[PDB]
Amino acid sequence: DDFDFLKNLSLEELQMRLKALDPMMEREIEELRQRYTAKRQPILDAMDAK
Amino acid sequence: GAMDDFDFLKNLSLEELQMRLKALDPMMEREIEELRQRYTAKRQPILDAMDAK
Repeated sequence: DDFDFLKNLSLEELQMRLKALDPMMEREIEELRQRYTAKRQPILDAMDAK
Repeated sequence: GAMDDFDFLKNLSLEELQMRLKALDPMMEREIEELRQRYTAKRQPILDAMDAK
């Protein structure tokens, strides 16, 4: 925040910026899921290895 | 890394491995919830700018 800059921008530009946050968030969420896949697989494998 | 992690896990009991497994998803979801809140905050100055026109 950042408002002091954003307030000077057109509505179209603000619309574009707000929209850009969605795929950005989704990328972060996917990376998080992938991080947990890396934790989950070896636990499952360890269980199946006994 | 991955090899050291598997080496560690293979020495745990089945009971502790199952506990660790079931703990993963709730933990993941906590992190995702916190993430979504952070983005709510990121949107706010843009939302306010739109509304200050």
